[PDB]
Amino acid sequence: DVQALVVDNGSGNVKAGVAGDDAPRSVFPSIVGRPKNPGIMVGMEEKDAFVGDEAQTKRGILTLKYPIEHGIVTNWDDMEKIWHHTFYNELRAAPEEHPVLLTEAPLNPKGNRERMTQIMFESFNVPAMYVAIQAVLSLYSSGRTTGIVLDSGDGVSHTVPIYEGYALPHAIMRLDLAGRDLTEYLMKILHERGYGFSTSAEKEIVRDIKEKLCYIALNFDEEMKTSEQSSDIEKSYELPDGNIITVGNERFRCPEALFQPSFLGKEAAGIHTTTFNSIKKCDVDIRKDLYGNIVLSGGTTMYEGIGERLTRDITTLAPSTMKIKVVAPPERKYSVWIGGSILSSLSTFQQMWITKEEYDESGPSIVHRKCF
Amino acid sequence: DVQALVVDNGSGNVKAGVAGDDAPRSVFPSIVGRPKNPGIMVGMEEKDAFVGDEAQTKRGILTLKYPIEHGIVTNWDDMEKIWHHTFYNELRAAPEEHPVLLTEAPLNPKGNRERMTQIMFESFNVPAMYVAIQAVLSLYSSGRTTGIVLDSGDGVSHTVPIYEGYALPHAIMRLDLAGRDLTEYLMKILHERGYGFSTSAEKEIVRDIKEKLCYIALNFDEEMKTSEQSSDIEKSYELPDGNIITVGNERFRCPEALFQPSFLGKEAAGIHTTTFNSIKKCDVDIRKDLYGNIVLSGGTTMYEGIGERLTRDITTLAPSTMKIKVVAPPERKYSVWIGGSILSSLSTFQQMWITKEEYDESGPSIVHRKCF
Amino acid sequence: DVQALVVDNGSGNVKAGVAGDDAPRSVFPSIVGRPKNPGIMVGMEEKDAFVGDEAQTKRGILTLKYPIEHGIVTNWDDMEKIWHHTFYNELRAAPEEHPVLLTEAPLNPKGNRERMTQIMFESFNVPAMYVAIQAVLSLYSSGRTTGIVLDSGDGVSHTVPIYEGYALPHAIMRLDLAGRDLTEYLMKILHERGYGFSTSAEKEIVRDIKEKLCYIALNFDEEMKTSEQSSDIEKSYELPDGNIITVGNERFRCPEALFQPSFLGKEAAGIHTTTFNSIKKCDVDIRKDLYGNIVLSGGTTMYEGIGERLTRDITTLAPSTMKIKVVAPPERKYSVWIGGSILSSLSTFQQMWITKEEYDESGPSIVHRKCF
Amino acid sequence: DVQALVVDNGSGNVKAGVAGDDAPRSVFPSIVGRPKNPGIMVGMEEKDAFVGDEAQTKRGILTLKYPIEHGIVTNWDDMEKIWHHTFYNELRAAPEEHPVLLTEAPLNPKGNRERMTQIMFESFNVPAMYVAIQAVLSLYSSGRTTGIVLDSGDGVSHTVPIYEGYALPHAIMRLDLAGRDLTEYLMKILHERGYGFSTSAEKEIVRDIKEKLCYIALNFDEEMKTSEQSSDIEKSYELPDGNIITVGNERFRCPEALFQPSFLGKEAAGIHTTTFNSIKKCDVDIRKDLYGNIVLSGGTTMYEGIGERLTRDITTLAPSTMKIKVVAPPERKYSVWIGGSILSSLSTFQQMWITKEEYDESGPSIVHRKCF
Amino acid sequence: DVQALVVDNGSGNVKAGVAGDDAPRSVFPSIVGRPKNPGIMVGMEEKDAFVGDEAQTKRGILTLKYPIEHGIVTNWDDMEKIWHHTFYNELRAAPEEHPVLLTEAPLNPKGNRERMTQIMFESFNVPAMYVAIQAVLSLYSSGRTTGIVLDSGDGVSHTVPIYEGYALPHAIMRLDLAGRDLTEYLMKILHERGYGFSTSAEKEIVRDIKEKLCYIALNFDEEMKTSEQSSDIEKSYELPDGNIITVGNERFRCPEALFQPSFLGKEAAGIHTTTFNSIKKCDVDIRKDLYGNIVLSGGTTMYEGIGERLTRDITTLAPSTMKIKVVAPPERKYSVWIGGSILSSLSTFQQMWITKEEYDESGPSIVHRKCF
Ligand SMILES: C/C1=C\[C@H](C)C[C@H](C)OC(=O)C[C@H](c2ccc(O)cc2)NC(=O)[C@@H](Cc2c(Br)[nH]c3ccccc23)N(C)C(=O)[C@H](C)NC(=O)[C@@H](C)C1
Ligand SMILES: Nc1ncnc2c1ncn2[C@@H]1O[C@H](COP(=O)(O)OP(=O)(O)O)[C@@H](O)[C@H]1O
Ligand SMILES: Nc1ncnc2c1ncn2[C@@H]1O[C@H](COP(=O)(O)OP(=O)(O)O)[C@@H](O)[C@H]1O
Ligand SMILES: Nc1ncnc2c1ncn2[C@@H]1O[C@H](COP(=O)(O)OP(=O)(O)O)[C@@H](O)[C@H]1O
Ligand SMILES: Nc1ncnc2c1ncn2[C@@H]1O[C@H](COP(=O)(O)OP(=O)(O)O)[C@@H](O)[C@H]1O
Ligand SMILES: Nc1ncnc2c1ncn2[C@@H]1O[C@H](COP(=O)(O)OP(=O)(O)O)[C@@H](O)[C@H]1O
Ligand SMILES: [Mg+2]
Ligand SMILES: [Mg+2]
Ligand SMILES: [Mg+2]
Ligand SMILES: [Mg+2]
Ligand SMILES: [Mg+2]
Repeated sequence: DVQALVVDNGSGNVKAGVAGDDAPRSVFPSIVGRPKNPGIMVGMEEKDAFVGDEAQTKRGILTLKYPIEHGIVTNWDDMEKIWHHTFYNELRAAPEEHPVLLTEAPLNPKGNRERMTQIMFESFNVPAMYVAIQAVLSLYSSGRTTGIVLDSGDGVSHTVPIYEGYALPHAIMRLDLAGRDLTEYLMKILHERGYGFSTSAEKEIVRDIKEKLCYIALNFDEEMKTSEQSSDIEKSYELPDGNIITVGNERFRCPEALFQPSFLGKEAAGIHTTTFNSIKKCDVDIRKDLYGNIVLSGGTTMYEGIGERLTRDITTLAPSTMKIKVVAPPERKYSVWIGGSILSSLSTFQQMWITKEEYDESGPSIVHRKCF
Repeated sequence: DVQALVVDNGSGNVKAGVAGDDAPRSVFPSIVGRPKNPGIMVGMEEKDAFVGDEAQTKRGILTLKYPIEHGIVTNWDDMEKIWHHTFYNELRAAPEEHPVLLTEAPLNPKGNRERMTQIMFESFNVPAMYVAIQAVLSLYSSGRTTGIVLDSGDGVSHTVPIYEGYALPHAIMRLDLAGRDLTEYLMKILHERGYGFSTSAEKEIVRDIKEKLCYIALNFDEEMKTSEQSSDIEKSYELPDGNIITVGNERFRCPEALFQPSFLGKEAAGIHTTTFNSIKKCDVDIRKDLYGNIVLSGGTTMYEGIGERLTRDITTLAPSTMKIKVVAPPERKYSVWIGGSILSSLSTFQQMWITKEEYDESGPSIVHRKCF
Repeated sequence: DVQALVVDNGSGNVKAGVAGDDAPRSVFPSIVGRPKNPGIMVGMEEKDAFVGDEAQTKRGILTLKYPIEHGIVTNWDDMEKIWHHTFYNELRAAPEEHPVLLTEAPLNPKGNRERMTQIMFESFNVPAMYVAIQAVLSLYSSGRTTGIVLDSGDGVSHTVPIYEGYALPHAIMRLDLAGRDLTEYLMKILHERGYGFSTSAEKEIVRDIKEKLCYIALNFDEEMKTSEQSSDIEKSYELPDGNIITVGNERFRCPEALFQPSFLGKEAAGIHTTTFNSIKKCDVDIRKDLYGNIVLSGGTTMYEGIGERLTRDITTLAPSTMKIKVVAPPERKYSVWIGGSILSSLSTFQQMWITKEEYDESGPSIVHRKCF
Repeated sequence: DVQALVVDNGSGNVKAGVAGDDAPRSVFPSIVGRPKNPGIMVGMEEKDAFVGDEAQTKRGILTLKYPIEHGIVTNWDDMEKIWHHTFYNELRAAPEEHPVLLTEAPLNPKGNRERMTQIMFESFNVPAMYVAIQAVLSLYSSGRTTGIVLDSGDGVSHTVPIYEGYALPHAIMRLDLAGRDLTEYLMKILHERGYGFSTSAEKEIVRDIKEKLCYIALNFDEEMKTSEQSSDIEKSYELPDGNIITVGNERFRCPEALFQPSFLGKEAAGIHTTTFNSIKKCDVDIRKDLYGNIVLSGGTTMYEGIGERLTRDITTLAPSTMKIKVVAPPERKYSVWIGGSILSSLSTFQQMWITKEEYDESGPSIVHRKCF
Repeated sequence: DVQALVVDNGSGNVKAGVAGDDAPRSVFPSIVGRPKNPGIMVGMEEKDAFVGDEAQTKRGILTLKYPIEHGIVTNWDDMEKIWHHTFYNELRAAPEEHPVLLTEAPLNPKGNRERMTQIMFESFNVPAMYVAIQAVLSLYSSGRTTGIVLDSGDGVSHTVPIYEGYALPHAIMRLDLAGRDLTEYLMKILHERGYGFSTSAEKEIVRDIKEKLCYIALNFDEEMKTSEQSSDIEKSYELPDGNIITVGNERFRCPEALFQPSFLGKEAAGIHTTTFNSIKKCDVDIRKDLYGNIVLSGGTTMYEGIGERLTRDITTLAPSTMKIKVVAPPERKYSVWIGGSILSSLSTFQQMWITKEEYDESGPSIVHRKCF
């Protein structure tokens, strides 16, 4: 039949493509930029707002804003611009002719889903629609039916355990601590070396510093003493204007906040304790199979050395006779989109779409009893 | 001739096979499981209910229920599922071509037999049928014609005396105290060490703890005083998730309730007093031969040290010049099935089958005239 | 003789006072708080831990922890702080010159009693001591000698039937589901309207929302269909910082989990089914008098409309000719303490105390011989 | 006793004195002037550099430079001259006999504070030393233990919330926009009337014009229309050589950049939004007491009409039931020095000084361990 | 439609022409001359004032005055004479039939623009008018949309950065040091060789000496030693009356005041430091494109060797990995006029003219609304 469009709306990036492929076609940041200075050259291309990668190339004269925060849309006018840009400029496919599969985080407010369905049916005029959960799609991509998925992107961290294809909804955990908080913490602790970043366009520089120079230590208190002894911890970075900076402790002190959220001033547990508590809220007869298939998903799980640290911590938390195995596949930054592409092409799935007739009959509230 | 199918329906397990063998082919628990969570992975096998060993393998997501309680069927819709599973999946033999031999406990209501015969003739379309008493089949298996059989399984304890092939029906006794009450009592007294079991799937763990660590003391008070002296009474057990527990007095305090039913809050005599009272309701000229052949059968008689305790107690109750002998054969957990297999293959038994013609002529009430 | 001190140690609150009064003098929460930030103003009070009502007043800079969970002490060092605070700051009475009466839930582990007795004799140097069951003190307060008490506080729900002063210990039931689970369930389902509570200090706000806006419906399904029709179900609440929230279905969906524990993901029966099963494990001659004196006790029974719902459900379960009567007295939140005050002042009770001489002679194990 | 010396080093002025007084003795500008012309009269007193008030009296033949910019020292050789002038010419007290208390802004680089400690111990040979935060001293002076202090001087604007004596370090915010930027902006917008200021001495003249004629409007957009109607907005000013200038809109357009930083071309939020965002990063249970005590401190908060404007803006941002109270006391240009004088005289403080022995033992890095 | 008249009013010269050409038609000095002696020959022409090139031919009997100084008009009666001469004698085109495009320096007083618009609408009766910035027209002429323009003529030096067609107004810098100051400095230092010029007509001779014999050194301190070693530096010049003078160091000491304004007794930075500071006030993401398109404009940039010196100095100031490229076009003395001619002929520009109707409606203050 006709192929579907798979759109993964994250807090940081937008992953989009066509169902049946092995990778998404379009990946661009979810930002909307507006000029802060006046234009004076007659004959230029005057535009009110810039979207996506165009806002990244000319961020020097723009103010940057994210419409999504912690998985929740906070500005629907900019979200609609981003979706228009995705449909007509990046994929170049009419949404009136394809069914659209969307994603969302668990334990979200219901108005988010309802507004999403309403916009998709009344603004873009799609034939069919569906909203899935991101970690479930990650497990679809993994190829298994039993495991606990740890998903961490830019806004939300969450764990979802599943056994033999059955959901354990009372065991779902959610943590509002992700890559954006780590970028802000790094920007804050860079002030100790004498480096100041304040604006929106310098936050994009700090994020690249983080993605290029940060790693996870196997034991924090020992690295805090081994690095203080020599200078082989220090690395250099060249700014867009030719200046050079050097970073030391900040390379591993920044992602340590995933395991000790009190560096940020948050009364919350790390990701290892959250995964352990999510496993312990399941029945005693299924914990043995969850300990062996801990699955990593998202961009924030791509630090160097995260699997060994997680294995060591959960091994310390768990009994001595269990076998803990964390699986960190390559290309796990796109596993949600890959799982959604796999799901939307099954022959048994073609009866779960929300169609235009059911929407005209019942309104936007049907998403609560058809998509879960 | 055409061989028969022998089906021993217990409260706890099903024993099935073909007449002429020395052991039953299929032994599985008599449970029906139903999922309590929603299934979310598209492409899975969506079953409504699980039966037998499959319900035991995935009990972590299921609610377990027994259709038989105290030898009486309390849910016929699930009993029909269990019988279908027994005929078509375990034995893989058409019941339309073999006569079926069923079992039952003595002193049961008549509606049980009538519903059983009606289902066997109208749902499975058997050619012939028969319902026997379990303790009599146990003596068929023993190879003797004189003795008193003490049968104890999961729901019912009963004694039946027989003298040279003749029934003594006024001396049959029945006790509603068996392995399931002992499992519940162990689960109740485990709270003293700080262990809490509540669900249907944890009861199956408590039952295995009981079958692996419990034993019968020769003298209860001296054992209670001796165990308090040292720690050589304590054993260890590993839970399905790697945790370790330790049990002490509970090892012999749990099956002591077979002899002192007041631990459970019941006004009833132990099994030794019941066997004695059953012997004493016989004629004075027969008691000498019953004292010398006391036969044990069933799963609840498999405790270590039960024969010596029973011999000691009955010797104390009986006159000094009688010779008490308890016989506990190995494989006494299948002696009912073995005796039924023996009975269904005798050449003189082939005229006692209830035929389809007699059923169509008189209805399901013929079970009271052709069986006893 | 000298008066006694009555201390009711619950999971949520401490009730303390002197024997002979009609109400306890000190009621404060059972919490220990520790600062999570550094103190910088020189000249301030440097306290390491805050107990009781002082931890509630400054919960903004503290992490709150409960030392008791499900009626079982999990941190004895904090329990010792709470008892010190109770004896020296609230009542201001020397425990060296008063006998102390403590309480406990039924079916607890034995170490919980032994450690309590050891602390009371070795740390506070009391002359005498006693440990009683709470649901029995509730009936002492009721003034009767026959009835079944349903006690429900913050940690444990339990029922105890008693007939003319005689215990029926084989019919005691226990359910690990109380007000704290309902607070957590309300906090979980508030996410649907867009409200996020995560820390220990926000849990204390959710608990107050529950105690101010929740009620029990007579029929759940008709209420779910009726509330969806209009907006007269919605109520407003003002947060400590001036924000306003509004709640709908959550008002009666939260306490419905007392009757349908599957909302929480638990395989267990409601309180009505548990009371019925507790009455049915008694003798047929005593059930008629238990159906007529169902007594309510505890904080979780203070919901508006619980007596009528319980009467309706137990009427549906019981035979048609029985007269079911639920008695819900005012001031039933202090009935355990009132019953203890009554018991400790009887002249016949003055020989049941555990004295210092017996403890020095036999150790902490005497609590299993002199108490029950 | 031996009293301490309290030295408040700002970007604009030096405040110095002796601990125990109610006002600082010496207040002079933090400038170092050098002659730009040759000296020709034989017999004059030749000097290489002029410091403090002498550089202001003869600024006609000098080039003026500030060694401190945005709270960070950019030229240590001139900082040493200023400290020598402060110790030997203004206070006339040997630093070898008194302990010295210094100040600093929050979120500064560490090398700044380390150089301060090193110079104070190796150049001036002090017995003891300490470095505090300015906004905390302002609250010491205010006499409270709860509030948020908005400090604004010549280089840095910062807010620090404090509750019941406890620091909330994750909610500290820093803004690089203060009086010097306002002086430069007024100098830039005076070109519209035809007045041109370029040099350092003319910059001092412009700063004096700003301190004498500028004020804050309650509503900017209405003030821009009311002033365009008449000429009652215009004031006159006499230059050092007898010329007369007149200023209009610039009286309230210049300090409006504190609330709209885009007049300067900065992507940053005003002081009202910064105070609000600093309050909102605290816990919900603490905000009510911070709204009620907002403390102003520094020279840049001395504009007429700042309290009413700040109250109106924060009222607009906050919920309608909160009570916002801004407190702006007289002498708030010296409140940092007064708070430091109070702190350095407490008896409980005499164990927090960094001593010469600890410095010889550990080096300059002990300031990160003993100070915060 | 009708073509426009482009008039570039500099401090030194007037550039005029018609829109659509590649070079201006009329270039004459902006001078007004009045006779200082009596005319005695009867029959001569009795003029009261001479304008333009005629005042240059007979400067021997005239006093010469400039009406414009540092970009500001200081005598409007002579300005009207110069404009009348430009319109009726040089171009010979009626201003009543053509729209007029004027130019101005940035950061000028507003009365200048207002008086220009008033005179153009009330004295010459133009249909439309517009006032542009000179440095922006230079970039219009260069053909780019990104760069920083260094414009230096006779009165003012200024730098304007532009990125992708957007203005950066907070980074505009202005320096009151240009060719006229260099002429006065050369006239002053020529006194060392024995040459004395005092009058206006001799200042016009010193300007020609400067334009014919001055050049910029690559390194000043080394030229001051290399030239001291020989006479190859000496050049000769013939005065209007036949005398011969010779110049040495003055050839490169005179234009060295552009890079060291302290030769003139001025507290200001050179042009290289001013350009660097104007680049550093832009955002870090833009500086890379401004370093590579530094554009020169005006007559004071026509010295031999200025591009290499500017490149060397900016390279020394900038980081080592940036690529600095100064572009010095031939015919850069008319690039402002060429850019204005290009601008006034675009089809999109024909709606930005200030027309007679808007002026009659709003007065001369509309120049602040329609021109930026
Ligand atoms: C990091 C960057 C450039 C850098 C200048 C690149 C170079 C290579 O680093 C230095 O030169 C280190 C030096 C420094 C100064 C003192 C010291 O003991 C150690 C280092 N730091 C400085 O000059 C500080 C002073 C400062 C201002 Br004002 N407010 C701040 C707020 C917090 C912290 C410090 C400050 N400074 C000018 C900045 O941060 C500026 C605003 N930052 C940028 O433009 C960003 C976009 C790129
Ligand atoms: N190599 C890397 N190492 C560490 N973090 C990374 C890396 N690459 C991306 N990230 C972080 O991952 C986040 C984006 O992950 P993604 O899963 O695409 O976000 P979302 O799905 O929420 O849009 C960014 O905040 C970025 O900082
Ligand atoms: N080794 C053992 N020791 C003690 N009890 C056992 C043992 N094996 C099984 N049982 C008990 O015997 C019961 C099953 O006995 P069985 O004869 O199968 O009963 P039924 O015929 O009613 O199914 C179970 O309740 C189990 O607890
Ligand atoms: N008015 C009320 N309505 C409903 N629940 C209440 C009310 N008051 C208190 N509760 C609940 O009762 C619990 C405390 O009950 P209580 O029996 O005093 O505690 P404890 O378990 O310590 O004895 C708390 O969890 C609280 O949520
Ligand atoms: N009356 C006033 N009104 C407005 N601003 C003032 C006034 N007096 C001083 N200022 C400004 O305060 C600044 C110095 O304040 P202060 O806080 O003492 O400086 P520092 O940053 O050195 O502590 C100067 O920039 C000055 O412009
Ligand atoms: N070849 C040259 N070399 C150096 N300076 C020159 C040269 N030609 C003209 N100038 C200087 O340029 C100035 C006039 O330049 P111009 O840009 O036309 O002035 P404006 O635009 O201000 O009218 C005069 O002061 C003159 O000294
Ligand atoms: Mg994602
Ligand atoms: Mg059996
Ligand atoms: Mg209680
Ligand atoms: Mg200050
Ligand atoms: Mg010019």
